[PDB]
Amino acid sequence: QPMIYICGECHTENEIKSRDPIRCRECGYRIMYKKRTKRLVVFDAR
Amino acid sequence: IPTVEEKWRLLPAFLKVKGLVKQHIDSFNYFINVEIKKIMKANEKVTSDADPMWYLKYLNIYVGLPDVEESFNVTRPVSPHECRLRDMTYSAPITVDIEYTRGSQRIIRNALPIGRMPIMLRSSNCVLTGKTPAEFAKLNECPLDPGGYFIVKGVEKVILIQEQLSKNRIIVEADRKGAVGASVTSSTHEKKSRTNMAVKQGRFYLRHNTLSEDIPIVIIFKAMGVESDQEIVQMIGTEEHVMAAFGPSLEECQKAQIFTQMQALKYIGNKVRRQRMWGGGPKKTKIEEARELLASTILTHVPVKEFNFRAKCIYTAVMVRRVILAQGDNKVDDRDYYGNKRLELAGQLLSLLFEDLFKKFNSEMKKIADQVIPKQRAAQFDVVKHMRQDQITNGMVNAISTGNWSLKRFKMDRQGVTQVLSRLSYISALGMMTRISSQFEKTRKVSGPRSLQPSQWGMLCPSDTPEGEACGLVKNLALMTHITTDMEDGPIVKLASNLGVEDVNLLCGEELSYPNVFLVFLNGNILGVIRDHKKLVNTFRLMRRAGYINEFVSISTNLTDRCVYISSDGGRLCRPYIIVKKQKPAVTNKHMEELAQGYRNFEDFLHESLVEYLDVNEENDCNIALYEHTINKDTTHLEIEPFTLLGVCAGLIPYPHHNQSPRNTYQCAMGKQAMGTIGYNQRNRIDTLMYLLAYPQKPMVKTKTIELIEFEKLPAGQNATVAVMSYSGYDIEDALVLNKASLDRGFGRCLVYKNAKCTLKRYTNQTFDKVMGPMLDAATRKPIWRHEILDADGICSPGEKVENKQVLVNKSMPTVTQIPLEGSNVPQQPQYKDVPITYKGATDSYIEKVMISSNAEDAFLIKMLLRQTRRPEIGDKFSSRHGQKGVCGLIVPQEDMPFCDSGICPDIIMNPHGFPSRMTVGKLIELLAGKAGVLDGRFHYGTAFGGSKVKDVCEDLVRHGYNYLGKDYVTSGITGEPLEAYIYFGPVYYQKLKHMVLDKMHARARGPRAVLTRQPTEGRSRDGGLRLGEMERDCLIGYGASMLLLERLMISSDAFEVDVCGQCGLLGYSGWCHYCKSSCHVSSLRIPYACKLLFQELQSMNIIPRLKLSKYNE
Amino acid sequence: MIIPVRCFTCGKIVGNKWEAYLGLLQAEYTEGDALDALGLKRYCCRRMLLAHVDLIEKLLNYAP
Repeated sequence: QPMIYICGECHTENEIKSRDPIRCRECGYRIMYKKRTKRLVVFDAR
Repeated sequence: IPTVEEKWRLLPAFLKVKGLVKQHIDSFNYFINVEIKKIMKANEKVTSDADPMWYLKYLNIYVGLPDVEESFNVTRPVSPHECRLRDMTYSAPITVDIEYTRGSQRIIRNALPIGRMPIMLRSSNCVLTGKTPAEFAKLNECPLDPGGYFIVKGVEKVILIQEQLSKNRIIVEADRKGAVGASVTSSTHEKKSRTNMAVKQGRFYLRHNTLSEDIPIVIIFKAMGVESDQEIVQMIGTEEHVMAAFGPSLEECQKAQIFTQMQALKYIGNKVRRQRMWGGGPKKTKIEEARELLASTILTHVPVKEFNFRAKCIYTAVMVRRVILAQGDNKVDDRDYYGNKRLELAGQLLSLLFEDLFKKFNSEMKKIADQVIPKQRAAQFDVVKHMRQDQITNGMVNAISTGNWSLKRFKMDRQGVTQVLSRLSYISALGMMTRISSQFEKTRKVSGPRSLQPSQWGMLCPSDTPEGEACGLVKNLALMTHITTDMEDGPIVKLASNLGVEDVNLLCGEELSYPNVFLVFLNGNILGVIRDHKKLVNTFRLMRRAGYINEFVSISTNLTDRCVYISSDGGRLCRPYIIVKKQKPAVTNKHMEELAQGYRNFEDFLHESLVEYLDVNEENDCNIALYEHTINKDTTHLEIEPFTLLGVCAGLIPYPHHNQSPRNTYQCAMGKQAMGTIGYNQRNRIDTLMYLLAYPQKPMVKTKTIELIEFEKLPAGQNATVAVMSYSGYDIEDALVLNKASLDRGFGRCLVYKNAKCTLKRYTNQTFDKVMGPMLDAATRKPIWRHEILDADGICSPGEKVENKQVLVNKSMPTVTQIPLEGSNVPQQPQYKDVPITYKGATDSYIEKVMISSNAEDAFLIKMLLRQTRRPEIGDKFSSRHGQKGVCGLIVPQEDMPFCDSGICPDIIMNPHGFPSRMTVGKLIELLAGKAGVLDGRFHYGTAFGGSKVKDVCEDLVRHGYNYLGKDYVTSGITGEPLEAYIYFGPVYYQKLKHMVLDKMHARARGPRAVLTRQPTEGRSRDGGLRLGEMERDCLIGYGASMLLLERLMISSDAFEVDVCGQCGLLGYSGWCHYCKSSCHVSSLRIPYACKLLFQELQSMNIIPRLKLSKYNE
Repeated sequence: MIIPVRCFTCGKIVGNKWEAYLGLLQAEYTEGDALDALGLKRYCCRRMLLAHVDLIEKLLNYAP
């Protein structure tokens, strides 16, 4: 249900679930970079 | 314009077509190009012994390029990313057309893959040649990567270059006992070893490849009949000593008997050991003296390739005369001389493997053909059955990966060749490349070939040595030193037949005649007679120097022996040199306005006798000069430049003049691993130890060879203000009071990445396929620090401080929980023993990238950028550019550090105790050209054997307001008044190495001795900590206190008081032994489990089992 | 990769002074005098600009 699948070769998102290997829309491009998330990570600024 | 600038701007002239790495790519380009066709010439043509002659015939095998060009990346074209992330390999099929001599006549010429060539990255077939730093975006890669390394399952595997001695060449050593003429020849096939010996008090014999015993030479000369033994002796020599010394052998032969060939050679006809192959001679029952003489065509086993045996005769008769070195006690010929050592190189090993894999595939095809005779069908040879295609793939990849060029035809199962590029920067990315590795060196700890011989001034670096075991045994081919692959011997055969080199079949053993200088060694191949060396050689030079034969064909004229070689074969090192023309260098002081701007397009300084290519030998002839400024009018060549013996990884020191040699060895080791900016890729890629910096700074006392590397766009160390100052007992043995408030302001971050690979397998029967996803989602941490921070889908977390053994990724792991046979039916994936992938160290990482990189099989990787910004702390590693590797002793705060008068307080602090006993005076100067190059805006050079002297720098410091000496006038923070003695300052360039005190956090809670392997926690795989090996417990037991040793014994690993004895007792209970509860045999003895394992493992291998006790009491 | 906002051993603010040199290297002073018209009168900030490598541009050339 999420869309966390960017492709450094197809700037578009699928998250086609399991038993569908990777293929970025219309291509192989099996090089998914996965999006970051929305938690308010805290950094000591030192 | 001047006399000088010409010779120091030949570098970007030759460093483009054949430079510093490009020998790798040149060799492998040729080996893709033509040598594979050469090996194609070993066509099948034998395959149909019991057949109507259905031979195959490769029409034209090219690396994906018979009639094709775009078959150079045949995985739907793929960059090195899509090969360093998806872990795939480069692949170009070695396609070919075949020429069935078919009896059903369908001569089928389809392009058939025969395997795959793992293409060297950036060869003349890759997609990274002839492209701009803009085209290097869609291919994700830097422009300035070294290039030349392979793609092995996502791992960069370079090929170390070996140093295997020359073939085809006599080796006339001189043992302390006797002479040894050991001509270890070859034919590209095997290490044939037809050695002569000064065996027994003037008795000459041949330890041939096979022959069963020692064969007296005069009988050997009979075997190539020169039966008029007068001819033997006159050929060997004509003086007194030679004749007399050889006499004993002819006398012994005659005393045995003197026969012609048809007799006295059965004396070697049966005495042959290659007779040991009685079964290998199935046909040709014709086997005896005449018949090992029929098979004595291979009893060549040497470079000389004739059928009338006069060539082999004269070869043996120059052997026999260059083993008797005219009382061979004063004459010595040394092994380690780089005219002898010829570099076999990445491409050459790949050429061996081309040969051997095509021959192995052809042999298995031959076997299938020789068994398929009963098949009355067309597919005796057909492509469909011709189906080992794409399995030369596996052979090549196994060779490049395991480092094993496992062979049968070439007598070498070599292991230890290929390594992984140490991408800690692009400095070590080169240093790893352009590395030459030693070889046998019979006893490698006998340090004869360990000190650097003067015989490659130039061609191998002076200071690139990894102190330890690989000193003088791994070598950086560190500069201008071009390299030769192979030639054609023909257009020297022509110039020999012309230029006054006779045919040796026109003369007899006149060959002891001092006017008759008669080494003519066309690559070992036989010899050439005619005199007048000092014209043949000189006109041959002055013929290749004018556009004719290719400038690599070195020829030595030695006069101690009658040496005139023509070495036109591979493995030769080289170098360019300026032609002096015997009076004045032929560059005429005005080639600059052609050397730089317009024309003399380039390498056309080789078609004009202006600059030329030497070898080691030809350097042993010529008479070079360092500078023009001190030519003395007898010099043949001129040095282009002095600073190219110090090479690519080693010419990083500023002013390498002034340091010792040890210090530059230290630095040229340290500088390799030091944390640096891997370049331009970094973020697009995934790889383990990407030890970045965050605010790097260019060098500031740089060298003209720092620019040429291009790796001054990618500097590896911060550029640090620095004092020379002794703070308080922590500095002492090379330790550094690095102030905080510069660690705070960002001096020397780190961005230590690491790499987790969740290799999500698939299985045949049961499936990992669908089973991804934790997130139980209990109350506490949704659900728990097991699965607290993953995500909606349990895979990724791009940015969350995943901490201390949380989950980075999990997967229920049902691998074979269904038995592959007709086993349990219920395991249709309720049987998951989940296998978490969790581990970490004692600090927070930050998941920065998540990768589902999936090759063509769904074997899901999970590549992950676990970045850990471990900024420095007391203990971290520094280097200096001078093998001056201090560590952070203190970390002082800003306000306590001394401030000069302007306001400058050090970042680093050294104390002046690393210098006077290391004598790096290449550092008291780097701090002159830093502080003089910034205070003025300049950007200075101290280059090997050039640089910028102390006087001009001193005057620069004067102009912007300081000493000649650049020694500031500091007051002390702690108390607030002037230091009594002044304080050195100015910019240094501190590198920041790997190997910190956070990657080196290790400790062990307990160690028991187990039952599985019955071991304590030794080394790794149980914990970090200690390992009391040989010398460690050797020290432990050597104390001198009784029950200190007793305590060490009692606390070593374990001291279980288990019950065991000899009288009806074994390793069992104490109170009531179910083994034997005799109730009188209770022992309860302290013993580690190791002795019990010895008991067990020696139960199989019978040995006396003594067991008894004794009283501790009176 | 980017410009240190502070001269690691001085204190002075720096990051404000890289899009002036790329406009003062084309008025074409000598670097030693583009770094005198902006304030840097010590060792420190002269290092922190003369020595730095703006990998920002080349890296961002292919960021996505």
